[PDB]
Amino acid sequence: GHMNPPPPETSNPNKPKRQTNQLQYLLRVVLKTLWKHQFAWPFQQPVDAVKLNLPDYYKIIKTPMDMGTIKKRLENNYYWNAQECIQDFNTMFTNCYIYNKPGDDIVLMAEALEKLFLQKINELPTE
Ligand SMILES: Cc1cc(S(=O)(=O)Nc2ccc3c(c2)CN(C)C(=O)N3)ccc1F
Repeated sequence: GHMNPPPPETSNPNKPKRQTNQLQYLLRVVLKTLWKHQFAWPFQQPVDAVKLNLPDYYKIIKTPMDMGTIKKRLENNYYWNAQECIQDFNTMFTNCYIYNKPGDDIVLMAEALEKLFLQKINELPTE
């Protein structure tokens, strides 16, 4: 039958990780600002291709990422540096633009969240 893939890991004892003021800002300011946006909801958890009737999603998107995963990674101090976390946000946005049709509602939502994201990481503290 239909199935979702296992979600991205939010812990890995053998991964190198650190706490930095930039990673604290990425949770406290960036993630928590985007999370409260009226367009956040499709991005707050891994895509449930079964319940959302998107059977092609994991045929097209092979590096899934979502803000639920990013939130848990930040809370778990999973990252080595801010760049690793920013890369996860960028993967999430890129996947949306690859999978969905330009001008569709999901793309308008991603565009609005990405506009905010780009503003917020411009005020990333110097480490
Ligand atoms: C805004 C919106 C959402 C949904 S849905 O949430 O019910 N299904 C859904 C439909 C498409 C997507 C996603 C969810 C999530 N996602 C990250 C993505 O890239 N595409 C369907 C139509 C639609 F216009």
